[PDB]
Formats: sequence, structure tokens, C-alpha cells
Amino acid sequence: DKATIPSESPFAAAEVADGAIVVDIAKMKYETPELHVKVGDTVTWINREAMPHNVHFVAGVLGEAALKGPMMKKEQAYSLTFTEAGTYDYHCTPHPFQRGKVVVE
Ligand SMILES: [Cu+2]
Repeated sequence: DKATIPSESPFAAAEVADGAIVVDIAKMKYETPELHVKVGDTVTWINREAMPHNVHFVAGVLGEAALKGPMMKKEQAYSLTFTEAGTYDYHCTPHPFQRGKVVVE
């Protein structure tokens, strides 16, 4: 796999780690739809809305399996630690019109 998952379930926005690279989910979009990070960085998405959201990477992107992240309620967060360079497209499972990518270099 090209990322590790610190927590399989969401956690409170207040618990975001030092040095995490935050992507807000606000106004029904990933507010940073193209994020550039380095190997070893942890990206944390934070849902700021009442509607739940996740991040979903199809098979072959983060690794062999799809990664269907857990649904984040309002003011919850979810992280991925990227361990290899690449370009990692994702969408929101219930809202597939909501798309983003993480470029790891
Ligand atoms: Cu969504």
C-alpha cells in the first residue's frame, strides 16, 4: 500500500495531529481539491458540514483494494499517511460529483 491509515474510524477535529495537512470539506466540496504533499505526510480531511462525507479511492490507487473511508459526521476528521510518490484521485462515496486528488512528491 501507498498510504497507511492511522485510524480506521473518524475522530474529532480538535484531535488533528501536529503537522497534519488539513483539507476542509465545506460548501459541499473538498476545499483543496488538488493537494501537493511529500512522502511521510499525513493528510487529514475534516467535515465541516451536517451532511456526512468521506474520501474514496478506487482499487489500484492507494493499493490493491479500494479504500472506502468511513463517513465523517460534522466536525469529524479522517487521516491518511502517504508513504509513496504518486497521484491519488478520490471522490466522496455518497456524492460522487465531489472529487479531489493528493499528489505526493
Ligand atoms: Cu460528500
